[PDB]
Amino acid sequence: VNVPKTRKTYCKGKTCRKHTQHKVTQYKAGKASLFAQGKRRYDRKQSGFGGQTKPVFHKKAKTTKKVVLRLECVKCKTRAQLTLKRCKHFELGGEKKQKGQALQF
Amino acid sequence: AKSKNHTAHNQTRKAHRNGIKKPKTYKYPSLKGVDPKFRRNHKHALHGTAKALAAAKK
Amino acid sequence: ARRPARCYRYQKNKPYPKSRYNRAVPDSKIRIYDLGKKKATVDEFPLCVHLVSNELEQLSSEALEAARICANKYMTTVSGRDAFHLRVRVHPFHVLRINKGMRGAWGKPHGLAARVDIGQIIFSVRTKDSNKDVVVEGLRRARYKFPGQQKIILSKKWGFTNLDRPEYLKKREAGEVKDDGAFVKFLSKKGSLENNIREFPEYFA
Amino acid sequence: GKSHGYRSRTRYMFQRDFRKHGAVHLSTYLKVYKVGDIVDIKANGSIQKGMPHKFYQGKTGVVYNVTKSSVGVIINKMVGNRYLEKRLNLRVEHIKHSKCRQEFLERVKANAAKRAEAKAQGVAVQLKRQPAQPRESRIVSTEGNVPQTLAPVPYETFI
RNA sequence: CUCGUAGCGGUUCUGACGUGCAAAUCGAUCGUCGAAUUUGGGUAUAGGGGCGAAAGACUAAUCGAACCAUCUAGUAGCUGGUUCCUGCCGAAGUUUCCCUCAGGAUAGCAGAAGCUCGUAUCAGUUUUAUGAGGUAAAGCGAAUGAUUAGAGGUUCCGGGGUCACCUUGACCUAUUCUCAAACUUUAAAUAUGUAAGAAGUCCUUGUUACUUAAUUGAACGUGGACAUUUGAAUGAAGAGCUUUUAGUGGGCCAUUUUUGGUAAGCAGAACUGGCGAUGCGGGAUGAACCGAACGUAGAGUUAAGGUGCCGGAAUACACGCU
RNA sequence: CUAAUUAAAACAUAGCAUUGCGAUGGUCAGAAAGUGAUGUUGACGCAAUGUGAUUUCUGCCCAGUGCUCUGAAUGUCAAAGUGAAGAAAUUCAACCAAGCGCGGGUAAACGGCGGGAGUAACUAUGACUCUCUUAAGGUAGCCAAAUGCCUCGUCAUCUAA
RNA sequence: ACAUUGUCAGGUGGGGAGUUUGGCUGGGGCGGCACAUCUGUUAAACGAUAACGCAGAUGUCCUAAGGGGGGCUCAUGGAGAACAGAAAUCUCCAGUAGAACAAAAGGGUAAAAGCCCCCUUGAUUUUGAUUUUCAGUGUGAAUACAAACCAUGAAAGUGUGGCCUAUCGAUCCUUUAGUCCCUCGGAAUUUGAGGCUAGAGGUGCCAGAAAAGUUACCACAGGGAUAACUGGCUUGUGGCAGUCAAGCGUUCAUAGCGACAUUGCUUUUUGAUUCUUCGAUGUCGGCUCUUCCUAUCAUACCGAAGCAGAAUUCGGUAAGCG
RNA sequence: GGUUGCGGCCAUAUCUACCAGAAAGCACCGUUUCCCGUCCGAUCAACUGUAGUUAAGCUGGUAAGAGCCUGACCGAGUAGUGUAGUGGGUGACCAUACGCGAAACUCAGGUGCUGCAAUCU
Ligand SMILES: [Mg+2]
Ligand SMILES: [Mg+2]
Ligand SMILES: [Mg+2]
Ligand SMILES: [Mg+2]
Ligand SMILES: [Mg+2]
Ligand SMILES: [Mg+2]
Ligand SMILES: [Mg+2]
Ligand SMILES: [Mg+2]
Ligand SMILES: [Mg+2]
Ligand SMILES: [Mg+2]
Ligand SMILES: [Mg+2]
Ligand SMILES: [Mg+2]
Ligand SMILES: [Mg+2]
Ligand SMILES: [Mg+2]
Ligand SMILES: [Mg+2]
Ligand SMILES: [Mg+2]
Ligand SMILES: [Mg+2]
Ligand SMILES: [Mg+2]
Ligand SMILES: [Mg+2]
Ligand SMILES: [Mg+2]
Ligand SMILES: [Mg+2]
Ligand SMILES: [Mg+2]
Ligand SMILES: [Mg+2]
Ligand SMILES: [Mg+2]
Ligand SMILES: [Mg+2]
Ligand SMILES: [Mg+2]
Ligand SMILES: [Mg+2]
Ligand SMILES: [Mg+2]
Ligand SMILES: [Mg+2]
Ligand SMILES: [Mg+2]
Ligand SMILES: [Mg+2]
Ligand SMILES: [Mg+2]
Ligand SMILES: [Mg+2]
Ligand SMILES: [Mg+2]
Ligand SMILES: [Mg+2]
Ligand SMILES: [Mg+2]
Ligand SMILES: [Mg+2]
Ligand SMILES: [Mg+2]
Ligand SMILES: [Mg+2]
Ligand SMILES: [Mg+2]
Ligand SMILES: [Mg+2]
Ligand SMILES: [Mg+2]
Ligand SMILES: [Mg+2]
Ligand SMILES: [Mg+2]
Ligand SMILES: [Mg+2]
Ligand SMILES: [Mg+2]
Ligand SMILES: [Mg+2]
Ligand SMILES: [Mg+2]
Ligand SMILES: [Mg+2]
Ligand SMILES: [Mg+2]
Ligand SMILES: [Mg+2]
Ligand SMILES: [Mg+2]
Ligand SMILES: [Mg+2]
Ligand SMILES: [Mg+2]
Ligand SMILES: [Mg+2]
Ligand SMILES: [Mg+2]
Ligand SMILES: [Mg+2]
Ligand SMILES: [Mg+2]
Ligand SMILES: [Zn+2]
Repeated sequence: VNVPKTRKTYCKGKTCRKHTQHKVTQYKAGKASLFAQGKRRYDRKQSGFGGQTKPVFHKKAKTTKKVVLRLECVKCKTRAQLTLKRCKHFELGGEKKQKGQALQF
Repeated sequence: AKSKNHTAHNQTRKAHRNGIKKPKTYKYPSLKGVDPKFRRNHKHALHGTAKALAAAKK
Repeated sequence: ARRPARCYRYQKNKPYPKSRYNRAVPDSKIRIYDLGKKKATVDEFPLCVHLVSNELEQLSSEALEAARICANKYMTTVSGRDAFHLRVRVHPFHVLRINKGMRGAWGKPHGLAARVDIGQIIFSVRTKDSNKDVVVEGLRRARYKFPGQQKIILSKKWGFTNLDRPEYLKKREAGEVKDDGAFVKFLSKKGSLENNIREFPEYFA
Repeated sequence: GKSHGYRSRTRYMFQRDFRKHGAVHLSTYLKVYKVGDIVDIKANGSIQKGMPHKFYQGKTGVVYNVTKSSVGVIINKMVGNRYLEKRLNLRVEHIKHSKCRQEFLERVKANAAKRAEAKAQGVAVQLKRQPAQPRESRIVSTEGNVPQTLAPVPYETFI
């Protein structure tokens, strides 16, 4: 899946409130950040005996994750989050479809 | 065990023991589902009708 | 080795022919449907004698071939192979299944059958009027190869046509009758007059 | 497994009515729908947007909402032991007027008209419709028409 | 080491007995009989422990985990049972979700309590008008796809036979026989949607920020016109509404149309009627068939079925057949 | 030895072999102990196993997994300790023991022990040979055996069968 | 001043402990997914409708294969061009779609929905309404609006992803975007944490537990809701019959036979129901002993022969007796 | 009545062959500086109705035309189907009773109608 890395979408930036240009990056999660409350509760609950308390999930079934485009307005730096479908490949760069050219390999 | 999966035998006897009702229409339906532009004007087209009715009677 | 003809005798399931979902149909064993002097003209054989089913059933492809052999063998040994035109007017298109404890029961194709209505013609023999009792006994022996009950109806048509013997005659001194390979073409009051002249020119005299 | 999609079992129903494929003729787009008009739902397969679900093909209902290209139609749907009000957003090329309601509304104009000369004279003009009443007396003549038929025919096979 | 007593074991009769003499005996026949023998007393090892020349054997008739008491009335979607009478009403074995499929929840079916009112609004029905359907049938010299047989049309489309020929293949044109659950121009019956008016129709013209080039349209109105033949038929047993709650959520049969299966008192569907939950008359007998559904009695008449005798009722009448 | 349905081919056995241990020890107890068994002991001992008298032999395999090794030392390496930034809670980085990974030894440790094709002056048989994968490709022996489905294999013997 | 000891941290640790090992199922096991889906059929012309029914497809692909505009006609056939033929390009005629539209199938489409070109990001923001599955919950998909903001085109218009019908996911936790908004409860500042609105990360057993085996030592609650033995139904198969007669039988269908067909019989063979039996109907063979059937091996009496005799073979009555 | 522009229903209008068209409109037709587009003024754009023509388009007629459309007591009250019986039949199926009722075929007839505007010996 090919997505352009520059987009003209609506901005909820309270100054644009219109279609502006957006620079587009793919969204990655970010680190778990200990001292989150559910992580501190995880630390106090695993201590002692009896072992694992919360479930440890195993039967994963998806070959894919939905890709989230993490946009940013070029004018007011107000960011957006768009979501696409499941895809085994996600290409953010260029390499557009040249039509009348000979195949190879 | 092996079980009878599905049948609609006896389902219309129960459907008629309490007598199927048509949905009991009313004068003045709800304006949910109307074109919101039309409903928006209809608030004013009936407000001013009441002003021209209430002032003309008094 | 084969299930008897009483097993699939009655029509209990729908017509199940050979197409893009069956794909594995075992072929029939009646593959000849016209017999005798099939290239005789219409006028040589004026007398159509029929085998007609009085019961709604299935004739099998084995049975239609076996009755064809028996009826052909009698008529040639009495009057010869150019004294009749035996036409089997029945084609076995219906495919029968077979299952081979009750699980995965859906079947694999077994044999070919031919659904015949009450009043449907099985066989038709056209011949001369002198050879009539030969043809009946040739068809009377062919009854034994068939389940159900079959009738020997002397038709009133002229041969293998759809018009009666005197109706075919008044069309014959008149010019609406002319030969083809196996059958006879007829004249109409319709179409272009030039094509009514190209073919059929003995008319308009 | 089993398939229960939106256009399931709609093979012949959404088909396009032999030798009448192609574009929608323009009288469909010139028809005028008002709220309260009673319309017959028949989906045109060549228009895939605004297309009713297969339950509503042939159903008849009342226009309640009017948008740019679509009417809002109310259909009564039997669900279990009662009917529920179904509100459908269908474009006007799946929709025609019910010709019965044109036949009704002229009879309303007729019964208004027939009661007018009931007010000139002769009250109770008997304007209600009646069923096919039994026939009256006849006297059937025989002049040129003497009664003749023969008997039942015998059995012939006529093949 | 050997034969063989006492002893100590326990092979076979698969003996007796098998409510015994006996919760392991009795009898015969057997193994072994001077040692890794047999045995008394003392002593040690204790239950998830001991002990085991090892069989999960033995550890007080208890052993793949002793016995006693407590926690403990442990838990049970499983089986049994659940105690007086009469009256009235009266089911379900189906929906959706659930580590759900012997169970729940949820909707449906049922009862009760009523409440607001008083024949409105309706209806497992018809008629009239108006749609929708692609099934049965029909069709294949109509398309797609099968399939039968001859006709007419001459080509390095490799027909060998000249180096224009009896012994050409297909192809095209007109015919012909036979067909289709996943083919079709057509197209039923049955079933199905809507309408058949006062919340209506008509006239006048009031409002609006919607809409129009334009009070034009749209929607809702004021005022006025029409009264029960007020806009088909038949019925209506009161209509409408609310709350709460039980059981059920194993089904089965028959007619018709069905899928699978050679077939089934088979496995699965659809519509209806039944049984379950139901007696009564008939089918000798039978959950389901036929007739008909039930307070206690009397009289009459019937149903389905019968009327030689059992057995109430004509060894009736009639025409034949065997 | 299965008391009370199995007395046996099962268990034991001598013989054989393997393994661990020189006492601050091996093997095992115990909640701990200034606590125990072996042990009133000391490798001709004690402990842990396997096979099971004698005759005659115990082939090939260390790739797997276990066991073992004064073996390799920036692959991984927890806690403590060290350092940087921050106001600090904290974040990061370096260092990083055992153990794992790496290398090796061990089969009387657990265990394993092959196909297709053509070839001898017979027709196929196949000493030898060509590949596929091995760590090794079942040696010595023995056998329709208490181990072989086919199988009541084939032959001989026993019998009239 | 090292072992030892106390505490903590990494390893080792079935020696010991506890727990887990889904469901549907013509019994369970096995295989498969009918477990969440789509198209056509099943499915019987509204809708709905089962089977481990049938034929296929789903967990993708796409910045264009999305949006708009303009121009053009596609499969294929015929005739024509040097190499060049059966297939290279070129030109005309015929071409209702016989092509193509990402992917199955069905439907739809001819100045287009297809082919070529130009411009673009509407595959956008915000809140409701609606349709299907349906409890009228959720999820997914979709339809019509409305407020914006854009694309596009001359414009009317069209666009809230793919021409339509499938292509997907709760609480808790983590993360990101938004406001720079609420709180940290003695009062503040700064980090830090918590909060609100919208997405992501995932439960495919797809409304979503965190889980390897075996039991012949097994045990308990039940279950004929369930496998075997029997009885009963059904009868593929097994056997036994019959009709027809192409042929065999030196000639000659039928003395005796008999193909291709066809119609039945048996429940003693073998297959299908899980109907009855799980608070147990004692499971094979044999021995012993009785009776019954006749589809007759012998014996009695017969008929036929391709019956000279002798011996056979076909058939009848017949189960009295072996 | 013809014709043109815009249409409605979308073959009674389509397709095949041959023949006619007065006026008018429409068309073919002439040219390429401009606007514009192409490999190429054939398409498209632009220009003058100027050089000419009904040859084509187009309209209409002809055709025992093909097709399409309408009707039929044409098939045919047929096939099918709803409902009923302790009807028939071993069954397959069938007959009757009260209803509903085709299609193919076959004959007959037809071959655009019409709206708004504008013009035409
Ligand atoms: Mg059930
Ligand atoms: Mg479907
Ligand atoms: Mg001794
Ligand atoms: Mg001794
Ligand atoms: Mg002794
Ligand atoms: Mg013993
Ligand atoms: Mg005994
Ligand atoms: Mg006693
Ligand atoms: Mg001795
Ligand atoms: Mg003693
Ligand atoms: Mg223990
Ligand atoms: Mg054991
Ligand atoms: Mg105890
Ligand atoms: Mg208890
Ligand atoms: Mg009652
Ligand atoms: Mg679900
Ligand atoms: Mg349940
Ligand atoms: Mg129970
Ligand atoms: Mg109730
Ligand atoms: Mg159809
Ligand atoms: Mg049919
Ligand atoms: Mg069907
Ligand atoms: Mg129907
Ligand atoms: Mg339930
Ligand atoms: Mg139950
Ligand atoms: Mg079937
Ligand atoms: Mg009862
Ligand atoms: Mg009766
Ligand atoms: Mg009774
Ligand atoms: Mg009886
Ligand atoms: Mg009787
Ligand atoms: Mg009394
Ligand atoms: Mg009497
Ligand atoms: Mg014993
Ligand atoms: Mg000691
Ligand atoms: Mg060895
Ligand atoms: Mg550390
Ligand atoms: Mg060897
Ligand atoms: Mg269908
Ligand atoms: Mg349907
Ligand atoms: Mg396919
Ligand atoms: Mg998928
Ligand atoms: Mg264009
Ligand atoms: Mg596609
Ligand atoms: Mg397709
Ligand atoms: Mg979904
Ligand atoms: Mg939770
Ligand atoms: Mg505080
Ligand atoms: Mg925060
Ligand atoms: Mg689920
Ligand atoms: Mg019991
Ligand atoms: Mg006999
Ligand atoms: Mg005898
Ligand atoms: Mg005899
Ligand atoms: Mg007897
Ligand atoms: Mg006897
Ligand atoms: Mg020019
Ligand atoms: Mg009845
Ligand atoms: Zn911005």
